[PDB]
Amino acid sequence: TLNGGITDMLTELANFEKNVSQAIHKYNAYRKAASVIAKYPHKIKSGAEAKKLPGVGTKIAEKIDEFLATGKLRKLEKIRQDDTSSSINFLTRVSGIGPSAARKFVDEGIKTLEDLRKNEDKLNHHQRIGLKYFGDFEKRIPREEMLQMQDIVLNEVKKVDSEYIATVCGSFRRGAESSGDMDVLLTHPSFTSESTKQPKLLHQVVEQLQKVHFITDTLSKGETKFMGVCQLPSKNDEKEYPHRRIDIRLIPKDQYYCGVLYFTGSDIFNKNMRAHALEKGFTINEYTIRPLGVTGVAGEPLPVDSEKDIFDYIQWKYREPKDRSE
DNA sequence: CCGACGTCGCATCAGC
DNA sequence: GCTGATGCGA
DNA sequence: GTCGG
Ligand SMILES: Cc1cn([C@H]2C[C@H](O)[C@@H](COP(=O)(O)NP(=O)(O)OP(=O)(O)O)O2)c(=O)[nH]c1=O
Ligand SMILES: [Mn+2]
Ligand SMILES: [Mn+2]
Ligand code: NA
Ligand code: NA
Repeated sequence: TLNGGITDMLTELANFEKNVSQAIHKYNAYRKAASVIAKYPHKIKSGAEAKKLPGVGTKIAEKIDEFLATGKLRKLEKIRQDDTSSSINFLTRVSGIGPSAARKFVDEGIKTLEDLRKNEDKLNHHQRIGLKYFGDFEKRIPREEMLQMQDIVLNEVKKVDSEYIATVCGSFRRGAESSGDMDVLLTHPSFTSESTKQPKLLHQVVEQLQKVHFITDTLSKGETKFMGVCQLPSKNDEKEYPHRRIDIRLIPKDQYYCGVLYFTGSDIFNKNMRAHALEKGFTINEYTIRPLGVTGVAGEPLPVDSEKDIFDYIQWKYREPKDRSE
């Protein structure tokens, strides 16, 4: 938290450009700058010092100078005073509501948490559940709770088929002391890049986790990805645990390492790694790493037998999951 | 200066 | 219904 | 908004 005030300012600017301006690249420009300043191990004394970092240009340098001299940013101060901005920003915090839906609700006058509650018939399913657990969905999850949830998921998955391998990724695998949610990568021998010898592979798992009342709600559900809600059991007389977000991703067994790399994160780490792969002439997704031909068309999947091999191709020294928290 | 900015899964909709 | 775009999300 | 070419 050496430069917490600065990275907060940039994060807020990033949120504004995303939710209000709907300018996704500005949003990522601020996010990158916030990220690169975050891992910077010096208390930044001036915007020019910060400009030396890759991802910090003139406009941000000027804003960091204003922030360091006053403790505030006049651009952010106005944005806060704007009703439309403050309204749209708030609505996007509800899962299922993006910038588009948030702005549309404001046109109708639906702009508060109470407006949403009286207008439930105007929300889709995802948004309704997002409103339902709006309170719970902003609480963090302590690692102690993540360990409990992990115990249940891995065992419930073992109870359906002993060949299911489940791996908790995301910030948990990065060794975070707390997580925003739980992320589960899933592999079964029947599902490979060649064939899907058994249908409902993800469905059976989800079905099981619902049966024991772990999974309580579903935001979206397909053949390879589940997006929903989970909750820890509470002993007698204790206040219930908050409902938590859970993502489950079924990825082909032979493509485990590309999947586990992607799911481990962080989102910005994946961004910078895949952006570096392009400069190196490769393309990385959750499945394979493919070379780029003379044209720029993805070639055939190069062989991968560890997470490190992916780093080897793009000429990166291996970085442990805890060193990827960007 | 200026094109390019990771990559993909699911829900929802317009168009046929 | 299918296909492709869009919205929102991982 | 930033940056490599
Ligand atoms: C949202 C997002 C997800 N991911 C794939 C990798 C992110 O690290 C990851 C897990 O998603 P998450 O739980 O939404 N993000 P996190 O696990 O790094 O942070 P947290 O635990 O929710 O706070 O999933 C991306 O590659 N880019 C993204 O923008
Ligand atoms: Mn997570
Ligand atoms: Mn997640
Ligand atoms: Na810079
Ligand atoms: Na949202």
